[PDB]
Amino acid sequence: FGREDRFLNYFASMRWFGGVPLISLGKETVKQPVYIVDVSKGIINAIKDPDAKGKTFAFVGPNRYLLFDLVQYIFAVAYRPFLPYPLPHFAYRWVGRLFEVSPFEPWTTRDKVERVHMSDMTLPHLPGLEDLGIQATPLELKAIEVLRRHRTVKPAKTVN
Amino acid sequence: MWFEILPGIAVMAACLFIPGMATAHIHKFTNGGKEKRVAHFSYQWNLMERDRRISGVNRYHVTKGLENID
Amino acid sequence: SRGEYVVAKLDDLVNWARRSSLWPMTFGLACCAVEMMHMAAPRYDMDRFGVVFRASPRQSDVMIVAGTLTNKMAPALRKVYDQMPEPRYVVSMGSCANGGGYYHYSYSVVRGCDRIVPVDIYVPGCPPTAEALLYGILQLQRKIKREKRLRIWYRR
Amino acid sequence: GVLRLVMELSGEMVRKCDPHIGLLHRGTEKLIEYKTYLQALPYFDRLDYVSMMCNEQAYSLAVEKLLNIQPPPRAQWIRVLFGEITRLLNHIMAVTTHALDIGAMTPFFWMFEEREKMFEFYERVSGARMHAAYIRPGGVHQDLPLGLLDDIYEFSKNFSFRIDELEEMLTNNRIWRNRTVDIGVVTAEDALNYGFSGVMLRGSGIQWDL
Amino acid sequence: MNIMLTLLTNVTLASLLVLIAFWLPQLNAYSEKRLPFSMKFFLVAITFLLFDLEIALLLPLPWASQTNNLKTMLTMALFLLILLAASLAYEWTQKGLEW
Amino acid sequence: ELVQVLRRGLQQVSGHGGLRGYLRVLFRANDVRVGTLVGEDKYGNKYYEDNKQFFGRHRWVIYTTEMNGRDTFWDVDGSMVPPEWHRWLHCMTDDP
Amino acid sequence: MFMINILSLIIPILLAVAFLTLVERKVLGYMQLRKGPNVVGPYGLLQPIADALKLFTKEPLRPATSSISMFIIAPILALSLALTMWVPLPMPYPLINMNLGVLFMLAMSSLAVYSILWSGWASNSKYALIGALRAVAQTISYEVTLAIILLSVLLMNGSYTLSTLITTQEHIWMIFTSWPLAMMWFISTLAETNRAPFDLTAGPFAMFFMAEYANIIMMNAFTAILFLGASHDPHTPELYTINFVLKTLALTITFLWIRASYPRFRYDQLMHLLWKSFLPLTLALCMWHISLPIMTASIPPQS
Amino acid sequence: TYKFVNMREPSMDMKSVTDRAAQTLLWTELVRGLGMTLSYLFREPATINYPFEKGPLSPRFRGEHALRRYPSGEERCIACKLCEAVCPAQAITIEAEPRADGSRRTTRYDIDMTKCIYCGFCQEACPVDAIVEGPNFEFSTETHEELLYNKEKLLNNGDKWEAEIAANIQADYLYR
Ligand SMILES: CCCCCCCCCCCCCCCCC[C@@H](O)O[C@H](CO[C@H](O)CCCCCCCCCCCCCCC)COP(=O)(O)OCC[N+](C)(C)C
Ligand SMILES: CCCCCCCC/C=C\CCCCCCCC(=O)O[C@H](COC(=O)CCCCCCC/C=C/CCCCCCCC)COP(=O)(O)OCCN
Ligand code: SF4
Ligand code: SF4
Ligand code: SF4
Repeated sequence: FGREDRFLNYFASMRWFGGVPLISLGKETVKQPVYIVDVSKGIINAIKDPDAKGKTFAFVGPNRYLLFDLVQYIFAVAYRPFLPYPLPHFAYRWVGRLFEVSPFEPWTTRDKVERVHMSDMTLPHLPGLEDLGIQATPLELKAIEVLRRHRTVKPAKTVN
Repeated sequence: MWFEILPGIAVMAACLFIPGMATAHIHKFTNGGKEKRVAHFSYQWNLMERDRRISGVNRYHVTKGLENID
Repeated sequence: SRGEYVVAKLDDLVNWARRSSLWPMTFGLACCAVEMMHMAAPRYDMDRFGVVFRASPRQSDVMIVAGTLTNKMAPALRKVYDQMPEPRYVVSMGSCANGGGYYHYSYSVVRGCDRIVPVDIYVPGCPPTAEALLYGILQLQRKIKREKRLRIWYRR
Repeated sequence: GVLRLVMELSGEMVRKCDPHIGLLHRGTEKLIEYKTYLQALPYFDRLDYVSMMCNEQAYSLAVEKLLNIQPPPRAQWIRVLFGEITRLLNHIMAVTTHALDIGAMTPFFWMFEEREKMFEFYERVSGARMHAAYIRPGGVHQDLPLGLLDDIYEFSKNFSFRIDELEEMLTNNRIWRNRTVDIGVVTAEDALNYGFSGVMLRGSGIQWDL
Repeated sequence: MNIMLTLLTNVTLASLLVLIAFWLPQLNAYSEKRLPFSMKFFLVAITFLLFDLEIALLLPLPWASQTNNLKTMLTMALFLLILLAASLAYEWTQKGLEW
Repeated sequence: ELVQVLRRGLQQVSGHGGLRGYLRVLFRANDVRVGTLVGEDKYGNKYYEDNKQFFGRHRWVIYTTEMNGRDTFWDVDGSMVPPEWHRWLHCMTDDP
Repeated sequence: MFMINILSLIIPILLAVAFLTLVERKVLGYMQLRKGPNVVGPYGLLQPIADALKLFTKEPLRPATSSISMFIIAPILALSLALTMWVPLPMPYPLINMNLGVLFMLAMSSLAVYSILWSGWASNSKYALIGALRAVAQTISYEVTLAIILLSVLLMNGSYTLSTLITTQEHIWMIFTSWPLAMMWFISTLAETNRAPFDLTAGPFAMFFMAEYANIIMMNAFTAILFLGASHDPHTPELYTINFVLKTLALTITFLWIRASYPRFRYDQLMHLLWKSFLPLTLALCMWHISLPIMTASIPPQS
Repeated sequence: TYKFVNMREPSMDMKSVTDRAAQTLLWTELVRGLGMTLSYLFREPATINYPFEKGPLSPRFRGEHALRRYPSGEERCIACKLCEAVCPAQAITIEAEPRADGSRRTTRYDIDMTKCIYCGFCQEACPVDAIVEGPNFEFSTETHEELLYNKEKLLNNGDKWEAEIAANIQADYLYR
């Protein structure tokens, strides 16, 4: 997630369709957002780090969130009224397919809706971002930076 | 020189020629080759309505001549 | 096929439209601006090329940096660049704007306007002559002519 | 040029006017301390880039006074001639830009044609249109080309008509008079105290010309 | 009917051409990145409103000239214009037209 | 009078090789003046002069349509002039 | 065939406006010892087309905080009013023959200020709001004297019908009967359209620009109809159309000339100009033109 | 001696007052300005047809830099570094060593076009006229890097412009 990131921006963009549709009201999906600067610094340090030749890293954020309250926080920062209505998984797929038609880059795709709904895995065995000497930045510090432009406090609860 | 301004001006003139002329031609084509009848004051409107009824083709422009007096 | 032909023709039309009317906003920072105003003078007549005289930033197409960029002025120039509609270009005029020039080793001078904004055309000289600036503007026109957006979108 | 101006207005009236400068501070005076005198000469072209050879002349006079030498008479006559040409250039710039800001905008072109001719004179004498660096602290760099005085005479016998056209456009116009008359009135004592010079003094009746 | 059709056509053409102008550059992808309350400006609007009312009163003059009572209508029209001039003069002398 | 200016216009049309050449020069150089041929360039540039024009317009160049490797029917520029004709064209000398 | 008539009225005005810009640049350039656009097209003839295409292909900068409703509505109103005010005009025959054509045009011109007000208030800026307020005040101020001068002139016509103006001026122009009113009317039309010396203030910007230029052309055409009467022969209206177009072109070129010839007023200076030089003279001449037909037994017929 | 610019007193007789009132009411000076502009329209413009026509120049004109060579074909530069010393903007960088035949020649001769002020001090400081500032001015560039000249670029410029450069030096060397 970042300033020119789709994920923070993608949720904010929907407000246009009035309501926000989340499969199972977003109650069965957990996410692990990571800051863009953190990933770039991790890549730089991995370039610098000599023993990270054949290793595999997992860059994750500090806090896990349910989809519903994450979208709620995104809409709260943007000062946009938030209405969430459950949508059938098959119904959601249909909308994505309709969207997929455009010559121009699509707002959403079937793979994207399915991908967003899925909860982020957890791989504690893989070396993480902290092994590269970087402290992951919480989304609460950069939410205002990303979402100030979407306008014209109460951080979301995390699960660990 | 200054006459190089004349082309664009000419275009404007042509663009300003089209509306008025067009109206006149349409007024000649819709009103049977004559000037469109103006109707203020509600008396000219009565004259037009009387003309429409007399012709029998439901058109004010068609004119019934003396030949229709028997 | 016809799919490439139609996008090629439309791309040519769009490029001709964009390069046949370039509306510049000019930062008259220093002495380079005086030659700028001589390119609008009757002898050279920038307006006869479709290049309008002193366009507003809200509807400008090309940014001409004419003069020294100090540290105190750089944020304002960056903001003005950020306030431009997307099909925008920057022309760096003169040696001070190109690389700091005759105040390169100064404590209060940006060593080239390209540290702040990307630059499309560099016009050399101190100041560059009116004809030299006209040559640069014409060159920018050819560069715009060479670009191709619909083709890239088609092959992508 | 480039100016930031912070002002407080009570309704239409300007209660206070504050200019913030330094947007073109390049540190010329500190850079001069790292050059020789000849190397430091071209900075004065850049100081007042509407009147170049006048700055050249001032710097050359200072260096000559410190050196206890004097230029040859022909150099001095050339200096005064090109200083008067520079004065014509600067006054054209000033008047036409004043009118342009107010809104006339036609004499700007009318007189920048003559300004282009005077840059042709500069280029013929020095090889540079506006930053010649011709006046050196020992005289001038090069002698005039053999056909320059004739062209200067030909130019200068036609300029009075251009000034007359400018006056036709400006001097008797009621809009221009209403824009300029009784605006920015300064008293002679205030002008002398505040450090004014040139026209800003002579507009208040002070009889002073260096 | 004809006036309604003409107004509808003008509005429709303006709306369509504004929409195409506003949507043609939105198909291609880009970066996609107080109090003072001056009092004289209110007096200008109020004076305009009052003079517009008096103009509304003056409007039936072209038909007023065929009444057979020409002396009375001339007297009343001149009276209305005199009071309009008097309103202007009163607002002038009370420093109501200053800046 | 007016007949004479029309005659000079017709002479300009006839002096460019007909209507085809007239349209060619009008759309390539935005000018239809005719002058004495001063010289021909080894790259295809033609140089004309007319001393009756005011200073600045008394010399001009008609560019070639194909220089070293590119099509130059439309994309002409001032860097295509060789140094000798560059000196002549910029009035740095009176001798071609 | 009323749709065809509407389209044949509405399209040539827009083309005329596009070409007017070329003429304005070209006329000004030759007045400044230079040329206008003469590279894009044989004589700059392709310059308006390139300008239109570039402006229509350039990104629109929506303020990201403004009321999109009024932001869209204002150009719609501007274009609609500008195109509507051409309907009443008779060249020689009007598209719509109104009894109160002049009054209808007055009402439309009165509406014209809502676009300025909405554009200023939707701009989401204090300074643009102040500028819009100044423009609206100037517009209402000068439309007052426009209305008074217009009724004073129509007192010799006998009605508000625009066609009757052709019958009134069959022998002599109206400029000779009352030139001072024509002078003040010309200045008031200059000040209404925010034209020099009164010019104190991608897609929607072009929309407003075409609206303003169409208003300029329409104002000049109305002035030519009102004060420079062309002789109309019923069996060949093309002569009247040619004369009317020539006079309108001359008046528009006169606006360009005045723009090229003068400096600009201050705001308070034009306020003082109107309220202390035009209004008293306008009222005095209105009294004079009321009393004049009665003194001379020269009252126009229609009632 | 001094003159008064605005020390006139308008006459107060009836004819003068009537003349001023006629000026105020009929806008006579505005018509005079209009007439000046109208007359000025009907005269030939001063615009030249660039790039097909070019502005006048002089043999002294300072343009793009070039390194010259002798008629035999050896370069005139002897690595004296006087141009580098005199350069007011420090735009010249020079490195030299003895050539394989023992000649005194440069191995590096760079001029930064973006630090150059085009003053011409370098060409007048040169003892052997190795470096000159030629007549070319139409060398605008799309990147900052191509405006950083090395010895090869300057030698190529000299070989490219030598004819015109030599002609200009022949025309102007008797003034130097
Ligand atoms: C009625 C329906 C309208 C729909 C929308 C379209 C709007 C109107 C379209 C008409 C626009 C006219 C375009 C004509 C431009 C060509 C100009 C020509 O002169 O350019 C030459 C050729 O250059 C380019 O190659 C021209 C390419 C232009 C496009 C070619 C065909 C495009 C037509 C497709 C239109 C279909 C629209 C479909 C969507 C509705 C070279 O000029 P240039 O180099 O600059 O200047 C050099 C300056 N010199 C000579 C002094 C040195
Ligand atoms: C015997 C029976 C006759 C009855 C009596 C009738 C006699 C009429 C005598 C008087 C008529 C003259 C009235 C004309 C309007 C005069 C208004 C006026 O003079 O106001 C000016 C203002 O005038 C202007 O400044 C306007 C200039 C705006 C620029 C426009 C350029 C002018 C040239 C354009 C050409 C005009 C074309 C007119 C005809 C148009 C045809 C449609 C005063 O301002 P200041 O001089 O600054 O002084 C005020 C401080 N005390
Ligand atoms: S680049 Fe040269 S001419 Fe331009 S402002 Fe700097 S010193 Fe002056
Ligand atoms: S012209 Fe002047 S600034 Fe440029 S390299 Fe030569 S000495 Fe240095
Ligand atoms: S002054 Fe001349 S010879 Fe000496 S180093 Fe410079 S270019 Fe070479």
